[PDB]
Amino acid sequence: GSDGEPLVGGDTDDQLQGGSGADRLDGGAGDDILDGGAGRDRLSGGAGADTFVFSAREDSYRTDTAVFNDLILDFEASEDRIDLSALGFSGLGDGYGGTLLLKTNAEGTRTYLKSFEADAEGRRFEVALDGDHTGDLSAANVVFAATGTTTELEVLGDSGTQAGAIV
Repeated sequence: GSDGEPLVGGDTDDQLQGGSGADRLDGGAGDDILDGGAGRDRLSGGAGADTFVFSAREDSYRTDTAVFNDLILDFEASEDRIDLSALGFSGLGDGYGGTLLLKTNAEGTRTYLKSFEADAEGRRFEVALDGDHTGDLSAANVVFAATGTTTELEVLGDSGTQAGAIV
Protein backbone atom coordinates (compact mmCIF):
# COMPACT_ATOMS: atom_id res chain seq x y z
CA GLY A 1 0.00 0.00 0.00
CA SER A 2 2.04 2.93 1.37
CA ASP A 3 5.47 1.77 0.15
CA GLY A 4 8.51 3.08 -1.76
CA GLU A 5 11.03 5.88 -1.05
CA PRO A 6 9.37 9.00 0.50
CA LEU A 7 11.95 11.87 0.61
CA VAL A 8 11.23 14.23 3.50
CA GLY A 9 14.04 16.82 3.43
CA GLY A 10 14.57 20.20 1.70
CA ASP A 11 15.67 22.90 4.21
CA THR A 12 18.16 24.55 1.85
CA ASP A 13 17.16 25.53 -1.73
CA ASP A 14 17.72 23.01 -4.52
CA GLN A 15 15.76 20.82 -6.97
CA LEU A 16 14.02 17.65 -5.67
CA GLN A 17 12.47 14.92 -7.87
CA GLY A 18 10.54 11.67 -7.29
CA GLY A 19 11.59 10.25 -10.69
CA SER A 20 9.19 7.29 -10.82
CA GLY A 21 7.54 4.57 -8.72
CA ALA A 22 6.19 5.39 -5.26
CA ASP A 23 8.23 8.43 -4.10
CA ARG A 24 6.50 10.98 -1.83
CA LEU A 25 8.84 13.97 -1.94
CA ASP A 26 8.40 16.78 0.60
CA GLY A 27 10.99 19.54 1.00
CA GLY A 28 9.57 21.16 4.15
CA ALA A 29 10.37 24.90 4.07
CA GLY A 30 11.81 26.92 1.20
CA ASP A 31 11.77 28.55 -2.24
CA ASP A 32 12.71 25.16 -3.70
CA ILE A 33 11.65 23.44 -6.88
CA LEU A 34 10.02 19.94 -6.65
CA ASP A 35 8.77 17.35 -9.30
CA GLY A 36 6.53 14.31 -8.54
CA GLY A 37 7.81 12.25 -11.53
CA ALA A 38 6.23 9.22 -13.29
CA GLY A 39 4.08 6.52 -11.74
CA ARG A 40 1.35 7.32 -9.27
CA ASP A 41 2.89 9.85 -6.80
CA ARG A 42 2.11 12.58 -4.27
CA LEU A 43 3.97 15.84 -3.57
CA SER A 44 3.78 18.73 -1.04
CA GLY A 45 6.54 21.39 -1.33
CA GLY A 46 6.17 22.41 2.33
CA ALA A 47 5.47 25.72 4.06
CA GLY A 48 6.98 28.16 1.52
CA ALA A 49 6.70 29.64 -1.99
CA ASP A 50 7.61 26.36 -3.72
CA THR A 51 7.77 25.65 -7.43
CA PHE A 52 5.84 22.53 -8.48
CA VAL A 53 7.76 21.62 -11.62
CA PHE A 54 5.91 19.41 -14.11
CA SER A 55 7.14 18.69 -17.65
CA ALA A 56 5.15 15.55 -18.70
CA ARG A 57 8.30 13.81 -19.82
CA GLU A 58 7.31 11.16 -17.22
CA ASP A 59 3.64 12.11 -16.73
CA SER A 60 1.19 11.30 -19.58
CA TYR A 61 -2.35 10.17 -18.55
CA ARG A 62 -4.44 7.75 -16.50
CA THR A 63 -6.37 4.75 -17.80
CA ASP A 64 -8.97 2.34 -16.36
CA THR A 65 -6.35 -0.30 -15.45
CA ALA A 66 -3.42 2.09 -14.73
CA VAL A 67 -3.82 5.46 -13.02
CA PHE A 68 -0.56 7.43 -13.11
CA ASN A 69 -2.25 10.68 -11.96
CA ASP A 70 -0.20 13.21 -10.00
CA LEU A 71 -1.61 14.29 -6.61
CA ILE A 72 -0.64 17.78 -5.32
CA LEU A 73 -1.05 18.22 -1.53
CA ASP A 74 -1.61 21.24 0.82
CA PHE A 75 -1.52 23.87 -1.94
CA GLU A 76 -1.27 27.55 -0.79
CA ALA A 77 -2.08 29.79 -3.83
CA SER A 78 -0.70 32.74 -1.80
CA GLU A 79 2.89 31.31 -2.04
CA ASP A 80 3.07 28.08 -4.15
CA ARG A 81 3.78 28.33 -7.89
CA ILE A 82 3.75 25.83 -10.81
CA ASP A 83 5.96 25.37 -13.92
CA LEU A 84 3.12 24.83 -16.44
CA SER A 85 4.57 26.53 -19.54
CA ALA A 86 4.64 23.39 -21.73
CA LEU A 87 1.76 21.77 -19.82
CA GLY A 88 -1.65 23.39 -20.17
CA PHE A 89 -2.56 25.60 -23.13
CA SER A 90 -4.10 29.10 -22.93
CA GLY A 91 -7.24 28.33 -24.99
CA LEU A 92 -10.01 26.64 -22.96
CA GLY A 93 -12.75 24.42 -24.46
CA ASP A 94 -13.12 20.70 -23.57
CA GLY A 95 -9.56 19.18 -23.40
CA TYR A 96 -10.05 17.88 -26.98
CA GLY A 97 -8.46 19.20 -30.26
CA GLY A 98 -6.20 21.81 -28.70
CA THR A 99 -8.54 22.91 -25.85
CA LEU A 100 -8.41 22.78 -22.00
CA LEU A 101 -11.09 21.80 -19.43
CA LEU A 102 -11.18 22.38 -15.64
CA LYS A 103 -13.62 21.28 -13.00
CA THR A 104 -13.90 21.35 -9.21
CA ASN A 105 -14.99 18.73 -6.66
CA ALA A 106 -18.15 19.18 -4.53
CA GLU A 107 -16.52 21.60 -2.02
CA GLY A 108 -14.14 23.15 -4.61
CA THR A 109 -11.22 22.03 -2.36
CA ARG A 110 -10.00 19.81 -5.22
CA THR A 111 -9.44 21.20 -8.70
CA TYR A 112 -9.33 18.50 -11.41
CA LEU A 113 -8.39 19.56 -14.97
CA LYS A 114 -7.23 17.78 -18.15
CA SER A 115 -4.60 19.05 -20.60
CA PHE A 116 -5.37 17.34 -23.93
CA GLU A 117 -7.27 14.06 -23.30
CA ALA A 118 -8.84 11.33 -25.50
CA ASP A 119 -11.43 8.53 -25.15
CA ALA A 120 -12.22 6.68 -21.91
CA GLU A 121 -10.57 3.51 -23.34
CA GLY A 122 -7.73 5.23 -25.21
CA ARG A 123 -6.19 7.45 -22.50
CA ARG A 124 -7.40 10.41 -20.45
CA PHE A 125 -4.98 12.89 -18.89
CA GLU A 126 -6.32 13.99 -15.49
CA VAL A 127 -4.51 15.42 -12.43
CA ALA A 128 -5.69 15.84 -8.81
CA LEU A 129 -4.96 18.97 -6.74
CA ASP A 130 -5.80 18.86 -3.01
CA GLY A 131 -6.10 22.45 -1.77
CA ASP A 132 -6.06 23.84 1.79
CA HIS A 133 -5.95 27.66 1.45
CA THR A 134 -6.98 29.19 -1.92
CA GLY A 135 -7.87 26.55 -4.56
CA ASP A 136 -7.42 29.11 -7.41
CA LEU A 137 -4.45 29.76 -9.74
CA SER A 138 -3.57 32.95 -11.70
CA ALA A 139 -0.85 34.53 -13.81
CA ALA A 140 1.43 34.79 -10.72
CA ASN A 141 0.72 31.23 -9.40
CA VAL A 142 1.97 29.80 -12.73
CA VAL A 143 5.17 30.34 -14.73
CA PHE A 144 5.05 33.31 -17.14
CA ALA A 145 5.20 30.82 -20.06
CA ALA A 146 6.93 33.49 -22.21
CA THR A 147 3.94 35.89 -21.86
CA GLY A 148 4.04 39.67 -22.54
CA THR A 149 4.88 42.67 -20.33
CA THR A 150 2.35 44.34 -17.98
CA THR A 151 2.95 48.10 -18.43
CA GLU A 152 -0.88 48.39 -18.12
CA LEU A 153 -2.80 50.96 -16.02
CA GLU A 154 -6.45 49.84 -16.26
CA VAL A 155 -7.47 49.78 -12.56
CA LEU A 156 -9.51 52.17 -10.35
CA GLY A 157 -7.83 52.58 -6.92
CA ASP A 158 -5.36 49.66 -6.94
CA SER A 159 -3.01 48.34 -9.72
CA GLY A 160 -2.43 44.88 -11.28
CA THR A 161 -2.30 42.64 -14.39
CA GLN A 162 -6.02 41.68 -13.94
CA ALA A 163 -8.90 44.08 -14.60
CA GLY A 164 -11.58 43.87 -11.85
CA ALA A 165 -13.36 46.00 -9.19
CA ILE A 166 -15.47 45.60 -6.01
CA VAL A 167 -18.95 47.22 -5.95
